This record gives sequence, structure tokens and C-alpha cells, in this order.
Amino acid sequence: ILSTASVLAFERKLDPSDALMSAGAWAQRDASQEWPAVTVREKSVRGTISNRLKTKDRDPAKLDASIQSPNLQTVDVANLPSDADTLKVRFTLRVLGGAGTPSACNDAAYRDKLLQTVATYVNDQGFAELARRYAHNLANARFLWRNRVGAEAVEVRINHIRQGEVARAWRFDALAIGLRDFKADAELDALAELIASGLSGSGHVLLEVVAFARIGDGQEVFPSQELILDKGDKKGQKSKTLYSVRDAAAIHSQKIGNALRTIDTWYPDEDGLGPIAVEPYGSVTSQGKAYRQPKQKLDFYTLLDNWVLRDEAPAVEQQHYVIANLIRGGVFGE
Amino acid sequence: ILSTASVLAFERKLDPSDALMSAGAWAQRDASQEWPAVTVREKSVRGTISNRLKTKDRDPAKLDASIQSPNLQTVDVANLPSDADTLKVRFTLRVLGGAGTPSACNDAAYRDKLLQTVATYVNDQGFAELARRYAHNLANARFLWRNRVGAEAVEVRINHIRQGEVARAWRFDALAIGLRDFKADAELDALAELIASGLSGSGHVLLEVVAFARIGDGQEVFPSQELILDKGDKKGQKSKTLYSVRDAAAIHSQKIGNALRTIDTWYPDEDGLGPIAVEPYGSVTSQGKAYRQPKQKLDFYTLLDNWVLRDEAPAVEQQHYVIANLIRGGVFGEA
Amino acid sequence: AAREARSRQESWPHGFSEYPNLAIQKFGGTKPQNISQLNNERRGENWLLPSLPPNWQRQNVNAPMRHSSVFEHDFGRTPEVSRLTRTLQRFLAKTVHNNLAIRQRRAQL
Repeated sequence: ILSTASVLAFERKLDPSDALMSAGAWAQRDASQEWPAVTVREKSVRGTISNRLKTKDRDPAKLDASIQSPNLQTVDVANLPSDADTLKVRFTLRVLGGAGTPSACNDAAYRDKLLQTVATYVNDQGFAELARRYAHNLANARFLWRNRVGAEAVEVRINHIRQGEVARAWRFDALAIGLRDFKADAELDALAELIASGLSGSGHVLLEVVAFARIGDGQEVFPSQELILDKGDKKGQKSKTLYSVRDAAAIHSQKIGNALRTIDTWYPDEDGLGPIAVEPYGSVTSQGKAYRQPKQKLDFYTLLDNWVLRDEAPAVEQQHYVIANLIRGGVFGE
Repeated sequence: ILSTASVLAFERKLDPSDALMSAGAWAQRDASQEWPAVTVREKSVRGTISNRLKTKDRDPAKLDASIQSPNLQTVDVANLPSDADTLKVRFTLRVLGGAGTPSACNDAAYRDKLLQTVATYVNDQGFAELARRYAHNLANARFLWRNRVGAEAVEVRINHIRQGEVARAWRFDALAIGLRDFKADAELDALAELIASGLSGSGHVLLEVVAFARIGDGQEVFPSQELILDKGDKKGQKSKTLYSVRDAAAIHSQKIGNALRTIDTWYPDEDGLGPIAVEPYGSVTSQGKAYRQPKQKLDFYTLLDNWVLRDEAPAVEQQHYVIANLIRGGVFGEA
Repeated sequence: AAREARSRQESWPHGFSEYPNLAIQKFGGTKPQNISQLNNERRGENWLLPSLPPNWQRQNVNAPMRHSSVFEHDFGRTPEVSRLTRTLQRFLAKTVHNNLAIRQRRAQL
């Protein structure tokens, strides 16, 4: 008699900051501590009806009629300064260690074997296959979501903080390492070992992940955008505003932490479609279909409860998924 | 003869305050009476199904639709300024005294024998053992609930404010002494004696208590949060509030009082599984279960009655728990 | 019938309704020996249907001489205007039957 818990949580590891953007010229990334931030400025806009109008009524007269009725849209935009041609994104990332220990439970004997199941994982092998996967998602610039594509010289400057200075500084180049390959190096695996020791409680690590996307003279950037809603309000509100912090645009912490946990090439469709974020029922919101289906026995909610309760252990090549979305965490139970 | 009081209630002792936040730079903490407060912002969140579904409708061909019109929440999130890397948390603690004296009794000789039971307790084994246990829970930074786990260097500033000017100060280390050990120092001795003389009634103490959690730069602080009644149903978008004072995010007074009174190692199920808060039916809402059950005699409501009504005194260790949740104060008797 | 029915599902639609604003008129109070039909549930228990004018309750203002009251004046805000707009939008489709009743009830409204 050994069953799961009704309430069961896991506080997340790999906490990122938000992505405060700034902009300067190339070869000013050396002294990149004083760049002006990308402001959030409005613009007006109108267009014609590009809707796929439903052919129960798709007539020429209404198409001519709907033009002299314009589109009252004031939106927001995020450009560079026209004196600059780079994009700087800086945030801070820390890991916590002790991935097996929850934040809430019901059955105190259930956690007494889940934490040592995680300890059999850890004492068997380190985190050193999830380690260089997250170190590759940090060493390239996948956290630049749309700012990465089309840019020329994308670069990542990861520092490492244990007092008011930096212990050892990493530098990379983000377009040499692609999005297909996870190949350790003479430098990158010495950061994989850093986060694999940080996920076991062997030091306080604090990664300061600074990016540099070389995008163009007075071009536009893409910060993540908030949830405004035209509820039939007063004065004709915006249709697209975007997320800011104090006088600076930003990407949210959950999106920049979603970019890191794009890990699993262990999904039942292919491997050549790329990596996907790790979550229960591991899916992509843009691509639309959900991998890791419950038809297959390859859910998270199937692997973990068949690995703990029935002790039907999965492949070593797939336990990294379950430990990865215990690093992710979340509300579990019914 | 001399039965219990059917309606009986105690006041607070170890009176906390609300702990309001700010943030700054490490080693700037010494001249820190002016740091800007970590304020509650609003951000937009669009997540997906990360919740355990039960297949009565959740077909394999059903999750394909649920991830293009997802659940679009809106949360309240407080972070630091990105040029600051500490967490200044300041509250004020006072201790009133006179523990065994109730506030609303029914009988007349029940309270008069209970008051001298507690007085002969104090006359033989003082308040000092619980005093150094509360002195340890102030000495580390357990009241930083999640702001301490995964932190890096915590140093608690405690002042004994008797006037406009302080009396004596305490600098500590919340990671050298820890979440396990209750054993004294050369300086925690005097703060134990101060809380002891404050609990007995021989001098009024007021303790302002400042915590400096080096949480990191631009990181997620965790102020305590309020409730969401009719705010995700009226407009639907906001589904997470945060407690706040004037342009600040703050910790509630009752949970900082909860972290003050994680005292009793005297729970019967184990002793190495961490001390819990002192309550009648000594229990935690984190783990779900309840220690100190009334299926054994070692519950509080059996101990206090057998120590006052039946007139049998429990063990020397575990009278500390009984006067500890007299110090807490609550609603006793047939409610 | 009406409360449970319009709570969840339990209605064959029948004669069900609500009676607001009725006042109690007593004819003896606790010593009722005046008129007939007067027993210990009917102790002056003659109640009284409503007759209020078009301004019975109170109404809050919505256009003061302030910014959000009058300084932002492209609103026309009103709660009774909201009720009239809801009563219009509940019949915003002219069907093939009720044009005789929907021929002088929209523009007049």
C-alpha cells in the first residue's frame, strides 16, 4: 500500500530575472554597462481588411465598403536608437539545488522514497546530461526569441558571482553553436559542471547572462508584450502594448525561463524538428500540437508515478526529462 | 471539584509587526535607512496545461485544441531593481509578559490555581529555555521564508530600542547557526536573557529586527500574498494579489509570528525531521499531517488539563510546550 | 419552483415570479380584535403592493465637474443607459415573426 499525494508541489529551480534591453554600437560591448535602454514608444497605424472573411457573406460591395471605415489602432513599437546597431539583453540566473525536496506534500513516507529515488539518480550519475543541455541553451541565445533570427553577430557573456566580483568569466559566440547539436567543448563543459554542482548544493552560483545581438542601424527589437484588452472602454485603447519595467522594455521571466528549459529531444515524433520545452504533456504553443501524448505512456504524469509507485524505472536516456521538469516544478496532484 | 473554564482566552505575547521590504547593495547596508521599497508590479502570464488531468473527457486527440486558446492569467510580481542585490526586511518585536493570566475567564479559582501553577513554574524553571529557543529563531532568519532558501549571505541586525537611541545591537549569521541546532553562543546568551526578562514582566522590551538577505540581483522576492475572492470572476484576468503597505510589499504579521514560534523539538513522531510551530494540535499545513494527536495523551489539551485539573505534572521537557502555546495565545474552552 | 428551477435546471416553464416592495399594514399589532380573518398568523398581517414613482430609490451621479467625471467627456456613462443598452442588445435581431411588435419598440426605445 503506497500511493501518491493529493496536494504535492515543487518550487522551481533555475530562477531567471527579466530581460532589460539596451542598445549601443558594436565594439562597445566591452564597456557595456552604461547603454541607454530601449524605450517603449507608441505609434498610430491603420490597415485594410486582411481577414479571411467567411464566404457565407464574402461580397465585393462589402469589401469596397469596409475601406472608408478605417482601423483605429494605436499600437506600441520598440526600435533601437538610430545611432546604434546592437541589442544588449542582461539578466541574472541562479540555481538552488535539491531538486527532489518538495515545497508541500501529504504523505511524509512518500517523500521519504521520492527524495531517495532522486538520490539514486544523483548518486548513479550526475546532472551532466541536463547540465550541458542547459549550458548550451545559455551559451547560445535562444532566450532572444525573435531578436535572434536575422541578426549577424550574436554573442553571450556569462559571468559568475559569489561575492561583489566575478570568479571566472565565460565568453561565447551564439550562432556558431546551432539549435540542432549539443556538443560539449573545452570551455562550455566547465560551465555544465558548474550548474551540475549547483543543482546538488556544492556552492552558490549566480549566472549573469548578457547577450549581444547585432541587428542594425535604427532597427526594431522584440520585447515580450503584456495583456491589454479592448473591453469597449473609453477613448479607444491600444490593441498591442508591450511589457516594460522602469523606462525599459523587457521579456518576462517565464518566457526567458521557457527558453532555457527547451531540453527534451525525447519526444515520440522525431528528433529533427528540434528541442521542445519540458513540461507535463510536453508541447509547443506556437507549433500547436502537443507532443508527449497520454495515448503514449510517455507523459510526465505517467513516467513519475510509474517510476515511484510501481517502481517501473524508465530508460536512463529519458530520466533526464522527469528530473528536468522537477527542476521546472509546478502544482501536482489531483 | 475545580473543573475547567468553559470559555477562556489568552492575549498575545511575543508581539510582532508587519515586515516591509526594500532592496539595495551589499555593504551599503550599514547606512541603509533610505532604500526604496520593493513594490508590487503587474505582469502578464500566458501558461498552458501543467495540471494533472483525469481522462473522462481528456482524450489523446483532445489536448490538441487546448493549447491554442490557453488560460491567460495576470499575476502580481515583485522583483528587485536590477542595480541592487540585497533584501532589507524590517519589523519590530515587543514582548508583553504575564503569560498564565487569561483575558476572559468563567471561573474564579480555576484561574487562581492556574496562575500560581505558572508562577511556581517560573519560580522553579524560568522562561529562559523557550527564551533562547525564540532567540535562536530570531538569531537566524527563518522569518525570511523563501527569501532565505537559495540565498547567499544573510546577516540579521537586531536593536534593543528603549528610547530614541538603541541600547545594544546584535549582528548575526543566519547560515553559520542554522535550521537544526539550538545551542547557545557568547552573545545570544544576552538576547535570551532579554527575552526572558521581557516574558516574566521585569522590564518592557522593544526589538527592531532588520534582515539583509543577499537574494541576488534583480531576482524574485516573495512577499506574502492576499486572497482572490471575486477578482478572477468579475474581470477574470488578475488571479494573484500581493499584500502591500504604502508603496511597499510586505510580510504579514501572523506568518512572521509563525516563524518566530517554530520551537518544539518535543513532537513524538521523530526529532530529526525539523521542529514545527507550536500549536494546540501541533501541525503543519505544508506536510499535511498533524503531530500531537489526541489519539495519544501527548496533545496540548490533554497536557494542560492533566497539569491543572487532574494535578499531575508532565515531564520537565514538555512543560515548555504548554507555556509556549500559552505565550502564543488563542481561543480555548468550548468554542 | 422558481428559485431551484432558475438556479440549475428544474423547470417546465410555468407561472413563476417575484414580488418586490410590499409593506406591512397592521390593525391592532399584539392585541388584534378589530376586524375579522384575524388569527395568530394573520395578526394584522395585511401587506400592500408597491406604488412607487419613477424616482423611488436614489441614483448616483456620473458626470461631475472633474476629469473622469466631465473632463473625459466622450463617455455618456449611466447605469440605466447600460440597462437600456442591454435591453436593446437582447433583441438586436429582427426575426420573421415579431416584426409587428418589433416595428415600434426599437426606435421608440
